[PDB]
Amino acid sequence: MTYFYVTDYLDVPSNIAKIIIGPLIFVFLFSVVIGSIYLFLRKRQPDGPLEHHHHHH
Repeated sequence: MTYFYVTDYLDVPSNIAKIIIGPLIFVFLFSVVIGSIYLFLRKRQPDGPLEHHHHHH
């Protein structure tokens, strides 16, 4: 009755569909955080070496 296992190699349950997209859902959650977080990333201008480097005033 080992054939069962041998047949498991020729069958991909929906579990692969959750293990396939699931991993991405994680990446999407990471991007979503950096997104709302990015907002605060604009609450500080690049006071790098000397300012100016512009034209208008």
